Amino acid sequence: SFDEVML
Amino acid sequence: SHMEAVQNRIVEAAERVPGVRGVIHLRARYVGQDIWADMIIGVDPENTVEQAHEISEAVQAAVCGKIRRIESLHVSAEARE
Amino acid sequence: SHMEAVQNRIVEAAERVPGVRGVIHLRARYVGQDIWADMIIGVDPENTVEQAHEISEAVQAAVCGKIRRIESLHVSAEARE
Amino acid sequence: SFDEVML
Repeated sequence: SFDEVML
Repeated sequence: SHMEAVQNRIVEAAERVPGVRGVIHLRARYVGQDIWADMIIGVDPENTVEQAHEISEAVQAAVCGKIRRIESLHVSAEARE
Repeated sequence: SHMEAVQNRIVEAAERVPGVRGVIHLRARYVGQDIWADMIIGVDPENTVEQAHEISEAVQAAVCGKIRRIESLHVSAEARE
Repeated sequence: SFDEVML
């Protein structure tokens, strides 16, 4: 996901 | 790392948009050869919420316009000065 | 190929310099992770040779300023229109 | 060289 990408 | 060069371009593109008082925060990541990024810009505390939204959308268009590998960019605004 | 993206940036940077009437020619190559490029710009045939030299130098500075991987850039000018 | 680079 986007939030998951942001790590 | 070639990510630093991309981050510089994002910051410099955002900073040329009227009403941007600096980039408060920027996180960028690669998803394959695309960039996904999340940014916070500073704005005049006395701007309206609607104006801050407009400046945000302007940054989104400008940054995406200049840096073609960006496929997702979220911009939010916070008061600065 | 990521060279196309760099070539677009060079062309667009040159074209924003006052007195540039298009990029006539551009050849770019990698030397390691640096770019070496040779460009011909169009200018007003009625400009002086000295003015064309000034516009060339302006392009060189602008393009190198925007595209940090460029380590050698030659710019020459030819009449256009 | 530069001219040689230009291929």
